[PDB]
Amino acid sequence: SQQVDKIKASYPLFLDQDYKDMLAKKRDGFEEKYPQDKIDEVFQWTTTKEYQELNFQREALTVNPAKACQPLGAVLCALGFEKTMPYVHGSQGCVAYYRSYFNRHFREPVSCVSDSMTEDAAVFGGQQNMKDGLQNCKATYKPDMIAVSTTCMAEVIGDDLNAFINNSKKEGFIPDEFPVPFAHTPSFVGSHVTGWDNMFEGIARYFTLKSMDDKVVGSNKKINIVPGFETYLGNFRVIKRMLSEMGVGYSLLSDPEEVLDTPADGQFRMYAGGTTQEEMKDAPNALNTVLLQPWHLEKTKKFVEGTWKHEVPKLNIPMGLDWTDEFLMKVSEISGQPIPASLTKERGRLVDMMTDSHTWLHGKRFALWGDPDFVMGLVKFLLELGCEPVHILCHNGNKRWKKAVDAILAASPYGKNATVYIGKDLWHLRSLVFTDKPDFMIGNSYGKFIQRDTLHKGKEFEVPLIRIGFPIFDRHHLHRSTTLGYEGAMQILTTLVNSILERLDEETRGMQATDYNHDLVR
Amino acid sequence: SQQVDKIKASYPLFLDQDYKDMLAKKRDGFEEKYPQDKIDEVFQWTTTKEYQELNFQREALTVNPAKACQPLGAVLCALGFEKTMPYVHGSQGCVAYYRSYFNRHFREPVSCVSDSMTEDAAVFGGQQNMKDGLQNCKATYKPDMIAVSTTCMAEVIGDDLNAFINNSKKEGFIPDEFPVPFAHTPSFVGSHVTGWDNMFEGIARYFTLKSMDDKVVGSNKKINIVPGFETYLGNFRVIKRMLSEMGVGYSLLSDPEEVLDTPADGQFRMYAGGTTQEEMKDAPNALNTVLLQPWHLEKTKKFVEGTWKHEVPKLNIPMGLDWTDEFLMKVSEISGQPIPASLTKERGRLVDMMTDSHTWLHGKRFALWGDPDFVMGLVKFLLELGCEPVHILCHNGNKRWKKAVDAILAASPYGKNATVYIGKDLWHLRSLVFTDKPDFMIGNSYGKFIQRDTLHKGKEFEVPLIRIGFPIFDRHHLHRSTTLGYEGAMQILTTLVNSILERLDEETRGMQATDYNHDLVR
Amino acid sequence: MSREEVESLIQEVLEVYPEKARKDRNKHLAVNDPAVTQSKKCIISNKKSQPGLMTIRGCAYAGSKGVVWGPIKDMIHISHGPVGCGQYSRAGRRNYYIGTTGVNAFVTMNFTSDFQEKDIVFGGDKKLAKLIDEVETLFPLNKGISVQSECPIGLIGDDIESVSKVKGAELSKTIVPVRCEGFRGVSQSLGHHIANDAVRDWVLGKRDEDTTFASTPYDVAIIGDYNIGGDAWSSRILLEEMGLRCVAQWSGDGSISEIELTPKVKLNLVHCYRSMNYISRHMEEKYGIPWMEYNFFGPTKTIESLRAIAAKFDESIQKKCEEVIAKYKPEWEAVVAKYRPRLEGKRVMLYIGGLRPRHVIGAYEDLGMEVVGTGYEFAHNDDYDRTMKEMGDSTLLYDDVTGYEFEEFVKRIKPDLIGSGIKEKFIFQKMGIPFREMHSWDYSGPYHGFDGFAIFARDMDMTLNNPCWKKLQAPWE
Amino acid sequence: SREEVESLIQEVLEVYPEKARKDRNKHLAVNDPAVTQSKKCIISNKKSQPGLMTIRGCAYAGSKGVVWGPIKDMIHISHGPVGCGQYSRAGRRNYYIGTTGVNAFVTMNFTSDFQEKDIVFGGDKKLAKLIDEVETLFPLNKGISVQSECPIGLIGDDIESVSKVKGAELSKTIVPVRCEGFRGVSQSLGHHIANDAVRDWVLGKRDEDTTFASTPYDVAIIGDYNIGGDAWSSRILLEEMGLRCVAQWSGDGSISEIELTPKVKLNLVHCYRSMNYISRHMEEKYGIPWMEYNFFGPTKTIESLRAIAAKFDESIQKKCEEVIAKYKPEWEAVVAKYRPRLEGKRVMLYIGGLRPRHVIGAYEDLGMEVVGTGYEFAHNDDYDRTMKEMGDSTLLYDDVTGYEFEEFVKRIKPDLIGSGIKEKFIFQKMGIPFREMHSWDYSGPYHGFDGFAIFARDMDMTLNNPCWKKLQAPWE
Ligand code: ICS
Ligand code: ICS
Ligand code: CLF
Repeated sequence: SQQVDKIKASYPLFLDQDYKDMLAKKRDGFEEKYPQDKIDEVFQWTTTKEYQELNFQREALTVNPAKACQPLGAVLCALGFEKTMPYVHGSQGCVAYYRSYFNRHFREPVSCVSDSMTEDAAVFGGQQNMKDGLQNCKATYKPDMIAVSTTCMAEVIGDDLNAFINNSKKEGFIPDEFPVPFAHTPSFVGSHVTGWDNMFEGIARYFTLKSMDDKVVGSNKKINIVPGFETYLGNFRVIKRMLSEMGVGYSLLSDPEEVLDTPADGQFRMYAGGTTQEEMKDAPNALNTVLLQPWHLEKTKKFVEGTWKHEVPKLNIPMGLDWTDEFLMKVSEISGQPIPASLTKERGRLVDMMTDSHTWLHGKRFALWGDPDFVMGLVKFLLELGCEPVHILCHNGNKRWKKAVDAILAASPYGKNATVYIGKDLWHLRSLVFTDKPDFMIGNSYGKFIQRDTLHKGKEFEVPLIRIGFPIFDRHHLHRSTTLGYEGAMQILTTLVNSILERLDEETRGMQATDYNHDLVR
Repeated sequence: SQQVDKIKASYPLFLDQDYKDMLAKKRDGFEEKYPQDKIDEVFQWTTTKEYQELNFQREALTVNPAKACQPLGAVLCALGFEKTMPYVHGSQGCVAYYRSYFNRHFREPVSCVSDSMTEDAAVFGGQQNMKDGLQNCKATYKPDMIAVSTTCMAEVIGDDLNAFINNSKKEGFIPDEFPVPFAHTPSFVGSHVTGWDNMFEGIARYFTLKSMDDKVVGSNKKINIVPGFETYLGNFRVIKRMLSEMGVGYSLLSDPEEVLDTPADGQFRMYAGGTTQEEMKDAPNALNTVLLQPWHLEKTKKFVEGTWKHEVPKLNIPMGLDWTDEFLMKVSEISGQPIPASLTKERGRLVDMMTDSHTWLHGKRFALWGDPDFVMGLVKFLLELGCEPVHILCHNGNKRWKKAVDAILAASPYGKNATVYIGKDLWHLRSLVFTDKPDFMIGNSYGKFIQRDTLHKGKEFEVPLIRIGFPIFDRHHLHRSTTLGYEGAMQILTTLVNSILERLDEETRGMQATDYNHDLVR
Repeated sequence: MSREEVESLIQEVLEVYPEKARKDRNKHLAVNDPAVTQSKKCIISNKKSQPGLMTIRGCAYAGSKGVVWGPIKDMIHISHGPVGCGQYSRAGRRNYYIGTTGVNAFVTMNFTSDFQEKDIVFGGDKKLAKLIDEVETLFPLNKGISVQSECPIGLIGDDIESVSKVKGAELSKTIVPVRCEGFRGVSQSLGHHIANDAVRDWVLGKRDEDTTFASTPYDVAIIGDYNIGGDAWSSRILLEEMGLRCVAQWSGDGSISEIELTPKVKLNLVHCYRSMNYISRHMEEKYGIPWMEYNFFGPTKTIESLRAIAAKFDESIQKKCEEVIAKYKPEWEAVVAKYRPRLEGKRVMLYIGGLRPRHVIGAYEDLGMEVVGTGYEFAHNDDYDRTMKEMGDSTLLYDDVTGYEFEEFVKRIKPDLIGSGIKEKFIFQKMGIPFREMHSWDYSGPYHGFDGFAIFARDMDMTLNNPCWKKLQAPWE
Repeated sequence: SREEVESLIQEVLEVYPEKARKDRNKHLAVNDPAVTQSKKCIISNKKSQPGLMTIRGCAYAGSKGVVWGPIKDMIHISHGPVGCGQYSRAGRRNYYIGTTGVNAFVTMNFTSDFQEKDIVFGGDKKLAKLIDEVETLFPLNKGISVQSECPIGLIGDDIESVSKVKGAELSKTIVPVRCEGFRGVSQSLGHHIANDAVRDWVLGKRDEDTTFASTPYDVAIIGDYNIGGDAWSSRILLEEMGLRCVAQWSGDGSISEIELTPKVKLNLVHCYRSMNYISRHMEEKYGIPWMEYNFFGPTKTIESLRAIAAKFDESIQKKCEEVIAKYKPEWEAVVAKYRPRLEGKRVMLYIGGLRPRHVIGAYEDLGMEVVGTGYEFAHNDDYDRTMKEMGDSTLLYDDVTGYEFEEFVKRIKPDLIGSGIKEKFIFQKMGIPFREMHSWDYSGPYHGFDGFAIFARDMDMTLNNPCWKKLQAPWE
């Protein structure tokens, strides 16, 4: 039933007694459900050290992964170039998912095409798909460039992207001069971040490999910036803002901030902003190239050093205090610009906030996950705040990376109780937050189901989620946030201390029970 | 007892069984406490319409006010001028409170002096206190200006500030040319925002009244901006940012953003930034003067119009979409500068966020309080979001202001269930959120005790607090936020929709009971 | 507005295409007249997508795993292949259920074999057998496993059928191999068919020789309601108020035992014809169970459906039918009285999957709105046949519409409201056109039944009449 | 040290005008072991010099904020304009058990919100109407106090007559308190005024009522305002020792407890400054002895428990040693963990009237050294007690000015400063770890054995925090 002036959605509609009785009759009559006492017994078992040991012995099964597949990152990389259409050679179901995935995170349109290879092409290849796809794409959506990657069907059957594109030009389907960079992006290798590296290296090669002879390192006095797989608008903006403040000439290679944030002014803009073709062509003339997320830009680095002859600085992701300091100092050395008073002051305001909030942050225990560069930066900053990152999970991390994080932990007293996990998933993490309970989780939206599980054991066992990472689907507009630089550290600091204080207010809100500690001032 | 490896603070220490038993025996032995059933009965009664009617019949008693006294606003105003020491002629206990109040909200030092009048001065006045006070302050803290207000003791005994200051100069305690603007700031008149108005007008007249012969309206090609009582750093910064983006010359008169945010770099800076004496001296030569919070700048308005001969625009506080639009268009007309593409895009990005989030905002019911201009701007923006501001409380509001708000409500279907209250306090508001329960409260930290009260009736009756306003003491660094302009509208929108979604997640987190609606995507 | 207007519109839009694409897309675009009743005389459907035109379609894995099998709550469904497909489709579809997730129900979890390159080179059949054992150790209350094949499985020659047969016998467990590789077919549609056949071959006949179920004359099954936002619950409640016994729901909030019980019912009630007509035809041929199509969108269709269903039974059911209709009459009448004045005359364009592009028209008309254009991602001609009886004269029809086409149609027709999917929502909001998601219900709903209609009306009103839509143009522009 | 410290003092005082300099010189001294009469080296409890940014509050703070405000089942009216009650609403963590708004009212702000009409015509009629409204809306309150703000005495109001007339009409305890902020020189006189009001209007209520069943082990905790639970973590030890704590003045205190206090056998005074007045009175009138004690740190707490137990019989002295043995392993573990991390570090304190000396023992139990201390509003008898606690040649400052405190810190360079909210953010920006020693920085309790563990945790987390290494940009 409904009352017209107070209409109920599914919650709380289905709590009405007639729906409750209906659902009980459905269960008892036809679901043949395990009895509740057995459900309770198994749930408790899933929270034990015994279950955890079986859980970590898994070899073939993955449950609730914390990674996606390569083409997702090739699409995001391609979106960062001016009037560029991402184009995934293979089966169309993939592109629907890529677009919807980013749609839900950014709450924006996401343009991407497929060439719809089917059972036919699985045998004789997708050459005809490429010819008609490119011609169709260019005519219909008028990109200035089409950046081509592959779905796993195209990788398995072995389509030769280079040949197919050259034959499309040879046979007149697209102009010889029309730019069609490409990269192979097999989903069964690496993860989404690997696709970003592969796509970017492909675009860099397309515009510079055969034109190197007139290039001179440093002749344009700029510094190239490669951001990597990045899903916070604020992170593109803070980098451009800090370099502009320093007076540093720079080129941000793959810059999607505009196309991921177009205004609602009465017209749809399929393309907006982005790195220009001339910027890619001219990049070898830069003084150097800085990789903001080096642990998934290894292929790009080889090409930048091997072909452009740049000496890429050894720099961690600029997250937290020390690593932003190191970023700015290195940029200052390369460019000859001094760090200006404005950035020095911003640094000191971050430190001020640390002194103001250290008493509530000290000793707080965290479980966290994400991509490797983001995770290690979050770890570094947590140590700088006097927090303990006890469970560090990076599904798509590698041994060399885990060694580097383990060395960061060893250099601080706040790493004494921390462990780094690679190749583990969020069902592994669920066990850890039960057996070795932290105070909070820092992670993406998939963590909300872990918080749900911990609460079911008991309010005192609940581990609240703090949403930082990708994807965030169940809150609005956090993709506008910042995690890099002093600005990003300030945002993270605020989110953490206030998540702590929010939870303490909840636990002390009980009248005449716990509200003796419900302080007005904290 | 304590476990050394897991030390407990008051919460949860006193939940240990031995502390619980001790407290029960203290209660039963010596407190002569009312029976718990009697407490429950009275609590239930305080949530009823019958209680609300007695509550609203109060004439003499005020409970949990939502205002402070004038000198607090005079101190804040004075802090916005370069190397200026706020000076409150009167009793010293007031200054301790003013500093501590601002200390806790900004988490920053707050410099202010008293001249420590005692019982003896009630018979012979505070002249000698002023003479030694000004000399001691100038020598010890080396301000370039001392801005003098009064405590209520000085007002009652009737000290003539103008004469006392003139005699302090005549008798040689401070140099004749040393600037000592003053304002009488009686706490039994108006509220803290009145103190801001009085102080500012006092400073404006000190620097311009006797020098008007020299002035020509518009000759410096700038627009004066008077911000009023403002406790968000981002609100000073956003106004200056927008005007700079427009290429508009401006003078922000009273600008404390630097002294309330100095870096932690190893030295304490008693003063930083601020409006210069030259800017006040030259202010009559501006094109015009814009008042960002006109409903507590009436005296200032009469002086800028009566003496500077400026035609103050009829503008609302630039909060929300419509009123930021109106602000920028009027600044364009005065300055001759077009609204640039950057601000047009930012506007459309705010509108895009509105379209993205409107389905969770629509129909949400809010109780809210604060100062008059802030409250009416919050009302306006809420209506623009499709939200219903059902309980609008402004303790220090007046009839003319309430009429303007009632007219805004009457112009929108989302004002159909709203009531504006003036002269009522948070004990009045407590009753309203029980008898006509809203979904959320928007207010300062004193609202946490209302949320606690509502939870005690039942979780289904709880009204969560969303902290926007002044003072915020129980969260860290929200004073860095913005509420004006498109930037501030974006921040408020994000906070509101995400507070809604946080609460929905809490109510749907119960496994097998309500988590059918614990959606990953919202 | 006029036919000639629309026909010129179609020709204008197609001028941009290369020759081959132009000729193909023209066959999937039509303006219906009430005179032509055979969809096969005016529009082509269920053909391949043209390359590079940004179709809105998904794949057979989405239709099998995401649509039909995923919602079955007490089974564990393996996304067998690389890690992508299961991640993008984890909890994206709001097929609601009651359970204890991770112990006895598993719908919002993502199980996957996370293929690496070694699995491409040596095959994944050994990994799948090991994965099945790990599942049994760590999820002992699961009541059956399904294997949802992703693209590489069939391409590298794996034999998941052999694995499911061996492991299922070894473990005495229902293990369902499903060959829903994304390169099969042309859309989600073939995934439906493949999934229906997998139910038939591996699940549906388990109790063929069983006689322990206590049947009644009023046993029915809800076929093709995936309980989006609770849609099936707000339907089930009405059927049982009418005196029927709903033995099973395929597959929203569905259990495997419900599925196995369905051959014992008296009537199959088919909501989504597209996804479930295959298994419904099988059950009539094999078990003699008749099936009938119904429609619970809006009070007009819901009342019509209740009476048609009640007419399949005796006078007692027909009496309770009118008692239900009378009980709910004042409620939905109050909804129309409040919201129809606020929506009347407004024009709607729809683009959805395989059912709702026609099934929701009645509910829009119950609020005085007009559907001036509609289309499907993956419908067949029998769907379009049914669409011509619902749509008004001279309205625009589009099959497998391209992104360019949809934009250009909207620009010209200027509908007051668009109802489509997540890949479309943010395009048209930026154009200043109110948008409602008509797959996910924009995280609202249910929309089925009388209780769903209230929410439907509330939702169309809140978005169409929202104050944001008059703010897109800056006052100085 | 001594020579450098006296030179420091004179160098700092050169900034002042002549008159301020001559005065402030009298309020700054260097501890000299052979000088035990503080009246021979420092003066105190004098008016503050105008314009030098004293840290002191007023007599309303000492009465309403400190003594009366914590009494939990009474309603306290901030009688006057709106400011004073708002700034002091729930700023002090005097903790309590109650149902706020129903039977307890500590964190609420009741005020008469004086308008100019109340200045012109007087506030006595408004106060009588206020009392009636309080009675209607808060029926379970067990008494009302009227805390006078500056205007009340200046305009000639007569709150004593209102309290007498309304108290009799309604059969209610209504306490007029003349704690106007222009009285005295600081919070201190507010303490005295408040003590005298308890004496006059509350404490003689059960004078000849003898229905309470006394025992030989009845005591009262006098001068513990339960900051963060300080009084509860003291009470538990006293009752583990076999004593019966009849009353707590006034943290978590009820009016009935206060009224029962003339029936106890011994008054245990923690805060001498604020409650010695009423303690002396109860000794003069009822013959109840009083003693000073100290529950900061294991050494002082053990010493106090033994001294208190010596006032009773062997049964209590036996239970005393039982408590000392129970908690021995717990506080030894705290010392074993935190003393190595704090030993040798030097501390400067500036607080109100007790803690600037009372916490020295706890610091020394962690191997730290208090190199400077001072009080906002202490008297010379406090400074007498301080010289016994402080080390040779340490710096003592009375009513320190903001400028003095900053300049002393810049020269002495302590590792830690313990002071108030108006001081905290100054010294953090100078790179000096700071702990609030009024509010406990929203931590605590710090009293007793359980409080020592938190105190040590807190000093360690701040002193050794990683943020303090980061003040300086690597490029400067
Ligand atoms: S199954 Fe089909 S696309 Fe019939 S694949 Fe699709 S939950 Fe659509 S129009 Mo998403 S044939 Fe259901 C559908 Fe309709 S997922 Fe849902 S809304 S009624
Ligand atoms: S009462 Fe006094 S200033 Fe003895 S007015 Fe003050 S809660 Fe201080 S040094 Mo705040 S004489 Fe208590 C005090 Fe000490 S408020 Fe607290 S910490 S032990
Ligand atoms: S059409 Fe469909 S969704 Fe596409 S792959 Fe094929 S079954 Fe799957 Fe999966 S892992 Fe990633 S997203 Fe693709 S490239 Fe391979």
